[PDB]
Amino acid sequence: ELSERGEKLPAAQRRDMMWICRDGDRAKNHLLEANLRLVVSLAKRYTGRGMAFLDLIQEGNLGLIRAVEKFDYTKGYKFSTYATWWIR
Amino acid sequence: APVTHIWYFKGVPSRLGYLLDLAPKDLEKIIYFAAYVITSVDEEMRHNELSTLEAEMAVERKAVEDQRDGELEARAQKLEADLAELEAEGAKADARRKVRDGGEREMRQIRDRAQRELDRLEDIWSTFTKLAPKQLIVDENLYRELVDRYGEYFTGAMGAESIQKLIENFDIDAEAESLRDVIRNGKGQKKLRAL
Amino acid sequence: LYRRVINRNNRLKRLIDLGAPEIIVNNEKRMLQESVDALFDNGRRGRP
DNA sequence: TGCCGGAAACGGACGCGTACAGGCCGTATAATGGGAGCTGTCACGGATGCA
DNA sequence: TGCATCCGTGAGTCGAGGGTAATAACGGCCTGTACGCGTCCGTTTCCGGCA
Repeated sequence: ELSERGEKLPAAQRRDMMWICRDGDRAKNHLLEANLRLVVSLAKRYTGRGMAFLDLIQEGNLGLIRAVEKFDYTKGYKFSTYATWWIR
Repeated sequence: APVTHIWYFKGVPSRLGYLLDLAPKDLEKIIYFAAYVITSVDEEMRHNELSTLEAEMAVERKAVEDQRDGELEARAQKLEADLAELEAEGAKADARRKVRDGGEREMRQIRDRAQRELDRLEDIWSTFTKLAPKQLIVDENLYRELVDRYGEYFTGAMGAESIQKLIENFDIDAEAESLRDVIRNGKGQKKLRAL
Repeated sequence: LYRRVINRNNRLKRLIDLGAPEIIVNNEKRMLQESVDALFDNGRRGRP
């Protein structure tokens, strides 16, 4: 929003906002790497017909990515419950 | 993303390995995302920043040893407190030294951890100062630490893209001349491999 | 084999332009590499 | 009998109103690292890793 | 430097022979595709008169 027709933002303000923007991505990747185990555990049982185990795993991580994009904390539910639906 | 042809990597003689002077096992590790490889390294920047990087390493080691002697003095204060609380009340002869032995063991494990960190920093610096192309960097953690501490002075990837870049930065004429010199001058196994 | 190659290439493209961690991206790249290897010569390396 | 010269349905292009075919999205307690099948040939050559 | 380990390759010839493991399932919508009578071109009988 503030890039076009905006203002010359202060150096400290701009660096802090860039830092939090980077930290959001860092946290997202951290959560993804942490929760790949749920994906593989859920995909362990869909093998044996058509697809390969690793292909099922990859589709599982795609579903987990969408799950973390759509996930929210304000409802007080565990992340696994919401992620299972998207992975499946 | 690029892929590598299976014929020239897996076979009786490994053609990619023979061309790049790489062992087939290392080549498999490289092109199967099991080990990083250094695509290229700079010489002038390393040469003229060696002094300042050594100074930075010395400063960091001085900070770590300052933390170490801070731990030593904290352990000394703890030992003084244990002496005050044990040599002033009624306790067993072994009981008044149990806490001393425990503190000694904690001090030993603290200095052992410090020695491990010192050795880790030493090997990181050694592999940075002896960096060269066509060198595999196992221990992804070590590679990541080396990258974040020394993002410049070199570039390194892993996989088919890295192999493609390695082939890109290759001089067939110089390689042929070097191999010709080796086949003229060397003897035995080196000459056979050169052939 | 061609279907596996195409599927893994497309999935790699989707992961790349979506933005994925290096672990997943490298795993998908290895998937594509192994699929191409199987297409060119099945059973040459690993389980056929 | 056959031919002439149009005349009767049986078929290519359809707005229209409807059928459905297929695709996308989204689901809230909790669940967090595989089954798995193999290894009864024999001679040859060669490349590789390690003592 | 020698030694073991491993990998890979080739090891017949002629008929007889053909179809398989493993689960959330719905709303809302939406755009696309189709396709069923009617009037046109056109081709197989029509039938009125006829030579």
